[PDB]
Amino acid sequence: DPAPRLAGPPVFGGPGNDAFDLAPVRSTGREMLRFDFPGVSIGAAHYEEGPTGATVIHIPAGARTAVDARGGAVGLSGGYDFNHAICLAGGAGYGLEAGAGVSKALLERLEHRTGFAELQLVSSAVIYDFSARSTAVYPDKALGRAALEFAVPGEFPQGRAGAGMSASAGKVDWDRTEITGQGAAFRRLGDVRILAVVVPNPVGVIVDRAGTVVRGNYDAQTGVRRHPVFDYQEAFAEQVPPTTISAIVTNVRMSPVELNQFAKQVHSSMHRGIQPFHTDMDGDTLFAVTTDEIDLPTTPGSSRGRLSVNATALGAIASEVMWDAVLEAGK
Amino acid sequence: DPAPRLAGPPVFGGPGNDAFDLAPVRSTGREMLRFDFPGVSIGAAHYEEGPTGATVIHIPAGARTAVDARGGAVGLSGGYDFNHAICLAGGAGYGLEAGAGVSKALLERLEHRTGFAELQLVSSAVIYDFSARSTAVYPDKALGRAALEFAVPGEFPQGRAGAGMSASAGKVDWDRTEITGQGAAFRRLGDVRILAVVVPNPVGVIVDRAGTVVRGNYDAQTGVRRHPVFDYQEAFAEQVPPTTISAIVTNVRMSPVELNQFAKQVHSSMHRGIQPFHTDMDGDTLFAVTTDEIDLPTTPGSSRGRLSVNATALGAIASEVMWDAVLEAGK
Amino acid sequence: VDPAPRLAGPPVFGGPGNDAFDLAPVRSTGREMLRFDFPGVSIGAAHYEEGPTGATVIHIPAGARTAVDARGGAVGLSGGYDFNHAICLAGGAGYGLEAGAGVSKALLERLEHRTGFAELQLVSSAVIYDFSARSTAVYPDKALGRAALEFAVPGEFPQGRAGAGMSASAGKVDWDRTEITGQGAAFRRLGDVRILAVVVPNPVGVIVDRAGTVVRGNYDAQTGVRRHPVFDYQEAFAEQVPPTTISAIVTNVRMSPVELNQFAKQVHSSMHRGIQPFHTDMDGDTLFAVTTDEIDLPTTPGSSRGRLSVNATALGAIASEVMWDAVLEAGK
Amino acid sequence: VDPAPRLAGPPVFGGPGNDAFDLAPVRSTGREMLRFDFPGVSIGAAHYEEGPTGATVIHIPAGARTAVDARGGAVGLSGGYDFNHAICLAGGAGYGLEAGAGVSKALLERLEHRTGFAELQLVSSAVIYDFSARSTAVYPDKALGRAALEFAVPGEFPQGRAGAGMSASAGKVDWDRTEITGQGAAFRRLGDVRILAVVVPNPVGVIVDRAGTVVRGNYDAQTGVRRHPVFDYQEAFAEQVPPTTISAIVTNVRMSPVELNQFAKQVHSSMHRGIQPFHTDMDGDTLFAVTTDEIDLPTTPGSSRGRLSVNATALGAIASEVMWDAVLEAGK
Repeated sequence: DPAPRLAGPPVFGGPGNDAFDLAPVRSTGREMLRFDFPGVSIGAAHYEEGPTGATVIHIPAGARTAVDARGGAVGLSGGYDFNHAICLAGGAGYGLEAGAGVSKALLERLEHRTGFAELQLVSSAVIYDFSARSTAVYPDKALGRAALEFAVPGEFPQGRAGAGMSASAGKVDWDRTEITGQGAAFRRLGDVRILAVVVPNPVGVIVDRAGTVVRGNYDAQTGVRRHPVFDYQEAFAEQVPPTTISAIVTNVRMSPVELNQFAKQVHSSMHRGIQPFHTDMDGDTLFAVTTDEIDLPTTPGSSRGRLSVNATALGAIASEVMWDAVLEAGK
Repeated sequence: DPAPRLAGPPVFGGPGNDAFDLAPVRSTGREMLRFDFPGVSIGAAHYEEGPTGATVIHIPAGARTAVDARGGAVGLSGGYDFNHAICLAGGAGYGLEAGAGVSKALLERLEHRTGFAELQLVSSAVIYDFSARSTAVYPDKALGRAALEFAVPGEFPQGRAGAGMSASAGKVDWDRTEITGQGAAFRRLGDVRILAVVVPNPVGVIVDRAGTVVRGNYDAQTGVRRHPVFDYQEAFAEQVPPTTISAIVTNVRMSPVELNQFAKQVHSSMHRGIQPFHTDMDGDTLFAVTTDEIDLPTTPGSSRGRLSVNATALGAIASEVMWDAVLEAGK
Repeated sequence: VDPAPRLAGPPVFGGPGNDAFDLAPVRSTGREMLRFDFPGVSIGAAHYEEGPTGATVIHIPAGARTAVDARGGAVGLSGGYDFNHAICLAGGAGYGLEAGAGVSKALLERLEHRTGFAELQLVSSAVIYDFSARSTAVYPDKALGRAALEFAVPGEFPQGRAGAGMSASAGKVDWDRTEITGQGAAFRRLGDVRILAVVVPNPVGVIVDRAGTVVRGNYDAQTGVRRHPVFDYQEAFAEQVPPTTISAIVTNVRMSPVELNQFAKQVHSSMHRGIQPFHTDMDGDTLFAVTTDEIDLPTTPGSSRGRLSVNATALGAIASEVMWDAVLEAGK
Repeated sequence: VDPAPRLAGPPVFGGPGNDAFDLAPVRSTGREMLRFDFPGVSIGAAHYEEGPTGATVIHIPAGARTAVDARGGAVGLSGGYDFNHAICLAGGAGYGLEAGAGVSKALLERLEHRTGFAELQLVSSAVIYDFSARSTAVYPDKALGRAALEFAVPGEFPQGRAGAGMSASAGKVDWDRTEITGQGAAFRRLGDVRILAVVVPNPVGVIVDRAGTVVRGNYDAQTGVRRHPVFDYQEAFAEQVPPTTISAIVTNVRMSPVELNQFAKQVHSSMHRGIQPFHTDMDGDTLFAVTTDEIDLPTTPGSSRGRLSVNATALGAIASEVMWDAVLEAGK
């Protein structure tokens, strides 16, 4: 399948933010996805000195959100039920600082108004990306501000860009871990729009629709990637005894209850493309965001079935958009 | 692939429990799985008049449990963190009564002692199985008692047995829904034992490791099963605008936190074999149970990797046992 | 005058079970009947004298949106649905969840055994452990839940030793100081806003009045008075470490699922005023907040008494007082 | 004598922001210093006079197991980790979560920028909305969190208008009746058992003493007294419907994750005694329960004061009293 991108051995010892004169770089990745979703903008910035970065989804009007912080090792700030931005970043818990840069910028744009109903709400989540490089540089307040300032409608930089700079997969053993990236995908169906954004830094591996392992757990001794379960099961036989952060953004009106269950459904669906997933070693966090523009019909019928047009249906479609995004990240 | 088992059109109008002289039947299914797991017994009973039934996992010593009630339409009783039995049943919420039959029987065996530390704890979960038949008979207290009385070590009746009598899959449209069953699978690795039991009554369909839809959403007009997303996406393009209950039982000691995250991981993994899953229309509930007999090593290394022997590893292995069980249920 | 003691006495933790008796449900009348005006809500309470133990059922045939706040560490809950035709509160620990099955079956029969989704009859049940307060193993069974439903009437509630409250008790630092409580209810109408509180306090803690006086539980027969448990706990630590309550709040005010859920949490927390300690590992405290969705609040929350005075929080504060009154009726 | 009023005054909801000022952190001293003996725990409090607003940091360099009970409807939380090297409490609403980033960065520097898993420095942060209580938009920023950490010392806590409590306020039925609170702490030692409570009450509700008297918040300048909010709420309903608190409890007693989580819930609920209403939709109430894992309780829970007297519930009841004392210090 694809050529290996082995991350290589941990190097710990390296310089931190203050050691450098750090210039934000607008991330372009390997290619740009273009899409049509008015009211949603995306910016991505990185420090070459990491390499590490942040990716910001800006919805200036604000949008209702559900968070499904399903992993065992989550790094989350805010996790609000209504957001003006979502900030995804490297740097482990230190990278939550990037969201502060976004928040301050939005406060300035609001002319420092502070009424309850005009608080600018930014939710942030992070990946641990320090094993995939040899510095301690992290996404700081300045980098989050830059990613917001770089945000534009209808573009997403695929691959090694923003939060995906140093994302990696397949962590049974660090000698077999491979660099991933970030990914996005978009579908429009009638008036319905669905955007998926993902930064897969899994303990598990990326798996395609045929069941092929396409990124992570690559053994240079064999030239082949293995599903982790094969390693795990042999490890048990031998010895006993002897994070992915993501967002799904849509324009379909969903109640708080529908939106929450939609988040759970889409998030669980990602165990198709990332295996294992939702593990104690992962901090998997999905944000489900709706711009509340399009009604679903009051009854769920169509020529395709009596129960074919509802939030579960939307969840199933969004799950496919998200798998496409995961595969873009691993490409 | 497999021959269709279409459930056929809803028939509502039918007789309930009191209309019959109801005799419990010991369920044998299509075949018996045999396995070696001392301290775990399984019983299954049904009423032919439904057809509907209950399946009971009895662990007389009691075992630590985590519950992951992830679906939007859950029918759960007890949901305790320590159980002497798990009762899975048809009959929608009415079938929770079967667990009372189990509980009373266990109280009688305890000679009606009622100290806090000898309370007999039964957690129960249910599927809605009324659309797959033409009666209102449900698993009652007598049926739960019978399933417990029928419990034996090391046997599980596959297929149309116990709670699986009238389980069905693929509910975009009732004309395409197919009867499933219940299923189990077992693996032993070194001293580690993992038993998976499942009663798939999903809105979604059963999918095999190649990605083939093997049960549910069968169209008699074409002779072919479809993944629901194909129906959903065309329904949206047209109109906008114009439950699985399961248990994983193991003998590996896990702390409450490990056991809870293990439950979440294994449950999410089932979105590989059941698609969609964890939907608002489903009451998906997984019980993760440990008999707390075997330690994992204090450090997680083996020849297969530095991070290869831990609870996440066990979760990945258990996820495969569960997929095997789902495929047995759909066979 | 301090209330007279109602010590439960020393627990044996067992005795004869249900089938040792020819169990006839008794309609519970308690010590007094509360009467109130809330069409669409009926309450029935039944007991077995042979326990003594019982069940109390709230029946809302329209069905009503519900939030559950299962806050305690030792909860016994069935269903816990976000929409219910009945709530069943019972003794008998986990065994007493069976009473709810009796309610469910009876409701299925009233529905002529129809089983379409819209027709499924939804009963949520919660239990207290009441076996220390008596010397039998009798529990609320399917027949007792059915009886409690059949006895249900609008506008009445039997206070005291009635239904689920038959063998409820408080103050469990030591069983020698535990006292029988009861069940309790209170009701307020503000114009057409209606709030009903029902409670079955079986706390590890004690019942406390609005002055901060301990009024039920932790009665020391050697002193003739009730102290707050914390006095015992702090003395215990100095010595040895040297150097359930089930409840419902029912209202007719429309609240969204989000509002109703937070209203449940607020009202439930408020009960740590009248029950102390509360929400402990030893307790299975469960509150059901139910709205019959009859009355909207104004779109904006202002009044002469303030800019933020008419909203679900406000309703929660009022409901919290109704619930404290119900707790005090249970302890009376 | 009833306490003198400390009305916050009418809110403008905006003003100059951080960069309009040359902001120098000030070490907060408050009205009084609490002194106590708990090695391994340091507290620092810093403010900007230009807000006025501040941050209070609890630093536990060993790291400590933590349970978070984010019970309010309007929570502002970062991290919420089950193991923490620091807890940062701040004003500035969601913007003030930035102070925790300053703590985290400073701790990374102390660790010589090591980034192995075992070395990750974990800071959980929570905030109050304190913008109604002043006419600026200044918030606790990265520099202020750093300063609060640098000012942290063992065995001291500045009571009153200090750190996160600079512009905390209570009683928000109407802003004309809202009063400045402060932050508060209390400490108890029972032998070698140690319990520290820290609280920053910014409630929608009011502070209530052990007699049931409202002592801070909802002061009506037309009457000269404070009433419980429920009086306003019930009058508001009759008229118009005609027919955050952030806190930490730190102990040295070993509790398992399950015990510690239920202990957090218990102690948090107990605060509805001293803050009423509490846990409302309008509030972002968040409690951190932290154990330094130094002392085991006995294996069995007996003492002369009862068979169930020495356990995590008992500790929770004692800790609940320490926390009420801290709330009253904040309101004093």
